[PDB]
Amino acid sequence: ARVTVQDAVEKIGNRFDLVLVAARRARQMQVGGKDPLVPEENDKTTVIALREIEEGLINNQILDVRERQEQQEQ
Amino acid sequence: VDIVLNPLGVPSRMNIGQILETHLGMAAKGIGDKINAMLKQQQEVAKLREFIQRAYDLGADVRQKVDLSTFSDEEVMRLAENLRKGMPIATPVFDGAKEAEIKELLKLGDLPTSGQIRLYDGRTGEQFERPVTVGYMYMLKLNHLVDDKMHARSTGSYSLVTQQPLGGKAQFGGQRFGEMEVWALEAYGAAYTLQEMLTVKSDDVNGRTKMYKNIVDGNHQMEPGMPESFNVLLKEIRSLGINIELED
Amino acid sequence: DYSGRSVITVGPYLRLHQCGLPKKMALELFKPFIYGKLELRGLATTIKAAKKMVEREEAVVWDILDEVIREHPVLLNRAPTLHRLGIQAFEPVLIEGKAIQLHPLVCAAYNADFDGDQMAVHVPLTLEAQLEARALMMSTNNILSPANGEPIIVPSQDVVLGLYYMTRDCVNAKGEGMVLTGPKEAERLYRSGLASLHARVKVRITEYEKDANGELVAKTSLKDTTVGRAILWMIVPKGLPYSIVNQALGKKAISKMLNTCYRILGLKPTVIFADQIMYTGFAYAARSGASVGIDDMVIPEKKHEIISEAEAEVAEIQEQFQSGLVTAGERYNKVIDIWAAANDRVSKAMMDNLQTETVINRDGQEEKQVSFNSIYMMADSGARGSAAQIRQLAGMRGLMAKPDGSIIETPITANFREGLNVLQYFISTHGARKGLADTALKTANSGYLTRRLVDVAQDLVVTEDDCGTHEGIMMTPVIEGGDVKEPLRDRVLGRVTAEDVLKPGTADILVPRNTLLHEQWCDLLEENSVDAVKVRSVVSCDTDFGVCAHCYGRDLARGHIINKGEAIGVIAAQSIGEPGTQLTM
Amino acid sequence: EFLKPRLVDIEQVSSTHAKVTLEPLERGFGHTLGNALRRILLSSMPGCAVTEVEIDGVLHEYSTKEGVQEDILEILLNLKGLAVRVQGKDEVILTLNKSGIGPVTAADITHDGDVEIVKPQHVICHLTDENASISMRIKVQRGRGYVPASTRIHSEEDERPIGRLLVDACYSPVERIAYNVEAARVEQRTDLDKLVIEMETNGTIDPEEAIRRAATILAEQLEAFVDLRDVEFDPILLRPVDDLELTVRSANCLKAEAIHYIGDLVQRTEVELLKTPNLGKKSLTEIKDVLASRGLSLGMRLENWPPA
Amino acid sequence: SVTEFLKPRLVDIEQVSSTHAKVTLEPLERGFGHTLGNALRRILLSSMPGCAVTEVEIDGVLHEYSTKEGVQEDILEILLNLKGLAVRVQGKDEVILTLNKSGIGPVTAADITHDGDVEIVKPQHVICHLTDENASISMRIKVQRGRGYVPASTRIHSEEDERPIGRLLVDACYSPVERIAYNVEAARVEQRTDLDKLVIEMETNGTIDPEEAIRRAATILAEQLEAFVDLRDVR
Amino acid sequence: QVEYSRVKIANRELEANGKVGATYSRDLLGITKASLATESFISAASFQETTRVLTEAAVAGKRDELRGLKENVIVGRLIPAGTGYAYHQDRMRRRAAG
Amino acid sequence: RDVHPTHYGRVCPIETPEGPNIGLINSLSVYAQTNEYGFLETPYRKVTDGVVTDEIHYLSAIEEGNYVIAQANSNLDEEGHFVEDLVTCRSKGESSLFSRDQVDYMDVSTQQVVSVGASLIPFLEHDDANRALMGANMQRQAVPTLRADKPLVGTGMERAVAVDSGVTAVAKRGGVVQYVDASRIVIKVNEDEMYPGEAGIDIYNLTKYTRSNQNTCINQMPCVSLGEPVERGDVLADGPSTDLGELALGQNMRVAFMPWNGYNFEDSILVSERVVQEDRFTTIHIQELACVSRDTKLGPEEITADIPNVGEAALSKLDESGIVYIGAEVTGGDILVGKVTPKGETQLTPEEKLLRAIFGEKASDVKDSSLRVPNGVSGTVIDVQVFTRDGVEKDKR
RNA sequence: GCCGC
Ligand SMILES: [Mg+2]
Ligand SMILES: [Zn+2]
Repeated sequence: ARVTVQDAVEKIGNRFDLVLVAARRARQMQVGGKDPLVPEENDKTTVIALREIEEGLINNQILDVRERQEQQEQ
Repeated sequence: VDIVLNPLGVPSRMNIGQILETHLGMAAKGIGDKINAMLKQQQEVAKLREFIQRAYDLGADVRQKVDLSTFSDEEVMRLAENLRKGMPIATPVFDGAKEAEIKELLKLGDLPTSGQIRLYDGRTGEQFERPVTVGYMYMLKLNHLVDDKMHARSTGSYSLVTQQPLGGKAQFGGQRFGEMEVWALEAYGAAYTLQEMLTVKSDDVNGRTKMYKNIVDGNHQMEPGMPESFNVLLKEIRSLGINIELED
Repeated sequence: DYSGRSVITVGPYLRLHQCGLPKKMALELFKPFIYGKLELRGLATTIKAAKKMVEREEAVVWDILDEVIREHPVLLNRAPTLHRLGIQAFEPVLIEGKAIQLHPLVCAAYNADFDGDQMAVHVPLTLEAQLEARALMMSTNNILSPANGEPIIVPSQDVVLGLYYMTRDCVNAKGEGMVLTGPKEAERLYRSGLASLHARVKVRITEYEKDANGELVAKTSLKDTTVGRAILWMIVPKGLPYSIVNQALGKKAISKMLNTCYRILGLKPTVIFADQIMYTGFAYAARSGASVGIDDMVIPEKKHEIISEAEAEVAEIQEQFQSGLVTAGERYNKVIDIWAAANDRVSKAMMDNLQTETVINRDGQEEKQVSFNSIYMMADSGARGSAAQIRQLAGMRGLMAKPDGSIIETPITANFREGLNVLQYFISTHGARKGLADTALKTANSGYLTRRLVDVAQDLVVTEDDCGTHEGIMMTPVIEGGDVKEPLRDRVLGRVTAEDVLKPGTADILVPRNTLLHEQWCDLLEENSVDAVKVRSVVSCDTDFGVCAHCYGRDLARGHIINKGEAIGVIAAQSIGEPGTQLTM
Repeated sequence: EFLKPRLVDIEQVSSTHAKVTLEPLERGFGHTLGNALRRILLSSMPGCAVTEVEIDGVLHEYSTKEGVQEDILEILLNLKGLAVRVQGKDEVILTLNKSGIGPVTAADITHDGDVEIVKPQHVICHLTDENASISMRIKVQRGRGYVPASTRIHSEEDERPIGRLLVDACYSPVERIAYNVEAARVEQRTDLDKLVIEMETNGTIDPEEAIRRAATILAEQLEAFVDLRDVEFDPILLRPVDDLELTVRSANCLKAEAIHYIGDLVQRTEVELLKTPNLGKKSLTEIKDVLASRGLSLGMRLENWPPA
Repeated sequence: SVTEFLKPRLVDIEQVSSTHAKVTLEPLERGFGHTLGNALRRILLSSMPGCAVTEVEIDGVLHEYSTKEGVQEDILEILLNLKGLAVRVQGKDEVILTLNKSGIGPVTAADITHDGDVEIVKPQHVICHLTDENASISMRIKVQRGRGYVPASTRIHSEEDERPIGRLLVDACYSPVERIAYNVEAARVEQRTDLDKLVIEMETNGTIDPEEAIRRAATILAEQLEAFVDLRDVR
Repeated sequence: QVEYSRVKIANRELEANGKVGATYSRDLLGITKASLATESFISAASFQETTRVLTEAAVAGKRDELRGLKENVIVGRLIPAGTGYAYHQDRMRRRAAG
Repeated sequence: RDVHPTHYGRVCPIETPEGPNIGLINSLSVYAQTNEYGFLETPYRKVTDGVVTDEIHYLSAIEEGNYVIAQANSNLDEEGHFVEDLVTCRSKGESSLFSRDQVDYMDVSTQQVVSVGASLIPFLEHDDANRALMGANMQRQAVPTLRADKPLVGTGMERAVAVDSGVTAVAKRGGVVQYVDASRIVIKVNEDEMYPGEAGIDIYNLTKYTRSNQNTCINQMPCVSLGEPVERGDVLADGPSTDLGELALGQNMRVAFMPWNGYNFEDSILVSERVVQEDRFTTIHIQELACVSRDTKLGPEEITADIPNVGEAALSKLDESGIVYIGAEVTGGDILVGKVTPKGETQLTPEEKLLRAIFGEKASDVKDSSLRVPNGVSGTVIDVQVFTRDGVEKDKR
């Protein structure tokens, strides 16, 4: 449970961009075609994405490179 | 005790009538408790009449001249049986009881003259460090209840014009998100919340159904559109001699 | 749609990010979510079956509702939204009843009181909206007000009284000169009943300092303090000095210590500290048992003498006027001045009697310490009330008149503890009526002004990183005759210098150009003798269609610099127009 | 090592007032025991109280009876304060029938087998007219705490006739309790305390029995602390797939495509299922046609899948 | 129905370090959390058998205020140190120990003489970092078992000030409970919602792990009521 | 508008004919008169007298271009501030490139 | 909307609405009355020499501007003289001290400047003016409770407000009480006062539970027991929020002034469960629902028990005439009145023919439009007041 | 319009 999102803010510091990053990660983990990279503790996808950002393994650039890799795979 | 109030509300609001009425009610209920206890033990009528006469002659030269000497014994019995729950004293508007009279009324009923007693915490059993002002205050019940003030809505009926949800209870209306709330949302920077407020929740006729279908399926996607109110405004302005259009 | 409304009450057990949501108000806002969770789990196949089952409100429906509310934030707003803190996002908690339980610490931001107010509840039903409500509008996110930079979530009233009564000292009490090995022993001694909250003792206390670069170092010693302060020391986070506890904490030390905790440690230790402060303040305020009686308002003994002297003086000046050497205006002004002086002297005598009333003996002879009078405690601690209200309660009520702006000659010599005559009450009704009518008729002007400001500043956004201009404006402390209003620190904090700052020693550069000033830089400047600093402003940004992030200083709500895309015009308009409802015209 | 308190000098001031004394106590145990006993006694003590009343000619609480001075609401309020004792039963029925002039009390309640009225002067009604009759049936139940008449919904499982009047139930015989701690007379010991508990009830429960019940409740609660340790639902689904009466041609295809239950059938979309070998456009529509007869459209999305 | 009361199930213990524990018990019927927690806290904090140092004797100056010969740490701090040391004496009501040291280095509690009956849980506990530079300190303490916390308001032992100077009147902390605090929260079971959840946060100086102390306090409290629950027992 | 002047002068000064650039005298207006002079007719018509603002806009045949916060709110788009700032930055580069 | 020095004994300076209408709506003082021309007046006591007289003069705003008016709370001796030489007076819209001989009039009493609403506030002189204003304005929003409870600390105006309002039932030729009941009081008027012929008795029919304008309850209950002599003007029954002829619109609560763990933070109130158990602050609310059978071109609208396409469970609480039984408890969306609206069809197609063959003669063509309880509304059915037109068949009930 | 904030 991410009561405060300070660390996630400092990982990618705008307080506005991480909203979009977490939104796209939650879309990936909710609509389909993706699985969490952090242990799921019966939490909603929003805070799972926030925790992934806080842990330092989710950001816009790696999202783009993964999207390019999946596009090239098919 | 039955009611617990905050001492912090007395000095800023400047209500000393609160405290004075509390002390006076404590004194009156003390006299009533004395009468009730003396009636409980089946005490003779003479002592009870003596006590009531003593209580009715208090004060510093009051204008009431109630006397029990001419009262019939049955009348005395009935009156005493009417004062078990308290002695209903009366203070006129701009003249009445003073501090000395209230204090001697307290002293008559075997209560501390300061008006404050020692309270013990019902949870811990420990005694509160300072004395606490206890008494009786006449509390009313106003006509504002939550059985008439609790409302919630998710989907209902909308007007034919502007296709927005109705307003107020008994029509199952939605809360109005006025101009200042939108200013606050803009100042926060919450653009998606604002957009979902303006289009999906109010006027996007296709957007409402699409978003509901997405929610039931579990998609959480917006797919916004054009509010009906702007179309109504465009038709209104075009109904004059003025042309307004959405260019590409 | 997806909106609710009901009356708010107080929940003291809540966290800063939590609100109490009735389960009947829920299950209606979250109807489509419950339908989706029912159809997805297999409990109901068709939408009709799920709709009917929700209509019948079975137990598994409540279970699924509890499951679906888990991490969905909800936002509450109050009807007169004056600034952006009038709408905030919380995490709902299911309670049984019909009233919303609001956290007390956000009432000041909401301007909310529990005497019949209502709120509105909206559901942010989108992933983007959920993230925005969590990462932007959460009650833990906004702690400093975006108009002056001071903390807006601050303890008040009962919490302040508990903190103040906890951290006081009495000349003689249970336990004197005892040596305690730590704060835990002090708490054990108080709980067991072997000592008092205000007893003076010595306790070993371990401090922490952030002097090392991103590192915490330890420091332990024997400090002279009281039992209550030792008990309070168990709440403050590591890294703070002990000088912030060894005080009385009258609603102004607690705000300063919260601000220091924010500026030194961060955001989440600050919210934890605030919640713990509220808990301990409520607990010890309940433990104290403070109450108000009719003997708490003590009237000075010399008040009657001062009244008699003033009456004799006005009789003398009336005789002098009857002799014919004084015109109406001069005698009127002299009588007004004499009555004002008498009122001031009576108030001073009453305050002197009320200040150090307690005279408690000690181990040797007797002393005089600050009074433990309940009314004086609630006034000095700042929990509620001021000196003028106490003067009205115990001293003279004073001179007052507002039929047309003039002043009555004879004053009200009776307070509220004693009775007021018919004439005096009828006189005070003039001011009461004027004040209430003024209050009811200025809100329209405030709203119109706020509308005009918001519209004139709606389309202003930070759209650039740095304009690069060398322009700026001249900053000097505000002086006026023989008095100072604003020191340079308040006027220059969080601003970017347009030009280099020179010490009185020539050719000495203290801070370079295009730099952001903060607490350390302001303290360093105040250490030297700087008087004028050139800082850039928004009226010289020279950028087109927007404002640079450097010409506009740091945002007041968050310590860092302001980021691109922040609508600053609306914030400025709301910051200017939020007052005015309290401006006397 | 520790001295133990013993209940000595139990004394009864009046029918309601009573005193209980525990002579030997240690330094701090007196206040702990007193507060625990007071909380247990005021919170949870069993008793019997009136649950519902059924008067002869009335229909609702907001009516009036010709010949009686009070409204039915005040009759119910008076009956709420009736104090009774019942032995061996929890659903006794107290019938009352009286005609004449003057007030009616609990004395004229018909004498049941094992039912004791502690206070037989409780006035419940006043009769004013000579030829006026009153007759009610009072149900008395045994309970523990305060139960409002609106919270109980299980009573609506069986239809209740028009005329049954539901009253609130209090069930608590204990009304007031205080306690004090005094110095004991034992001089051989250094310093001992004594506990005196004063209680005011309605006369339903004995003081000693109340103390024993409170102590037993406390001990049963404390028993847990002495050893801590500890350190697809709809029946239409999950049916055999051979219940739809499909064609022979689709019978072979479903076996090849690993479809064996009704539930796994409904999780396949049209686009990919058509790619399965030899399904046929017209034959697939018959699968949808049959599944439409059960109301399960093709393409549903469940969460979990057990083997059965 | 009647006479049946809810019992806690699925107790959760959160062990912290080796002397700090948090115990959660649920569900509890309304108003029972406060009663149980308060009774347990009062018993644990006011009346628990234990052993603590109550006497000190430093060779040389014997006044409460001393020059301390320059031992880099005042004698009041020495008393504060030796107050907090935890000792588990086996089968002996009173025993007297002595510590002597020399050579530059901290003087811990382990430097005291080791007796078979005594068990110093905190022997690494430094009484003093020796005299400044190099010198010797010799001192003898005495320990005894008591109950609760007994402040050294007065001695009333031996005659005149012989026992005081032989003890210096160190406060006696017999009960091995540094801190206990309980919080009552709301918990729900099925349709019911007014049930209490009890959270007990407990720390101990040593010689006792917290849950055993809770068990002991519950044992004494429940066994105190055997004058009323013995005959009135289910079994 | 001041911004148009500063932009026009820079373009003129960049070219050889730098003397073409025109000097200007800045003006001061009230918050009520500076609101009704905005170049977006969709705004300044939702605030004060709308008959006068629409009449002047109809004759001049102007365009809104929806460059502020209030215009996007009315037509139900993302405001160009906050989380919607990035989205409005993308739309402008596509228009410039065609 | 400002209080004027002429508002002294005519209109109340305390009682007035808050936001919009402050100063525009006022309340008459207790002793104020209207002159023949339509101007406000207030009584004063004539003062001759140094003794105040008992004769009373009513002065208007113009006449009182010339005389010197003393204060109500100025001490007097046994003979009526002023006990002190210098007394406070109003001469011309001002306040100053005058001689014992220069005065002309005296105030009748100390309530002269307060209205009826503000007269019921004890210790009014110890309250701030605006907070007392709020209290007076809030005293009128109270809801009468289940059982009345007199105030322990009152003022003495409760009897006047209770009697003058008219909610009670006051004897007019009181003799002795003959027959008492929860709904009637019959008084045998004594012989001393009597209209000749036909003897005579007084019959009072108390109004039982009745819906008010604010959907509250109005109820009257007797105060006399039996054979109890009563005089003229005595109270027989006390209406809503009245105890033995005294205004009782609240309850006496035991109060402690102390902070309690933040549960009385700001203006909140902490309440014990014992207050809930004794049914204090429990009020009865009454609601009126009506249905009308109105004629149509296609045919008349009938009220009948049998409702097409309605199960037998729904008709359980309906009588043979389609009206709920008295005392039935209805919740949610239960049906109250069974009403059917006719439908028009003069072309008997074969499908409708076989529909009529399989089912009843109507075959449920007649639509149903029945009065159902609105959602969230529950309560016991008190009264049914069916009205019928002249000529139409009488309803069974 | 009346009332509540
Ligand atoms: Mg309020
Ligand atoms: Zn700039």
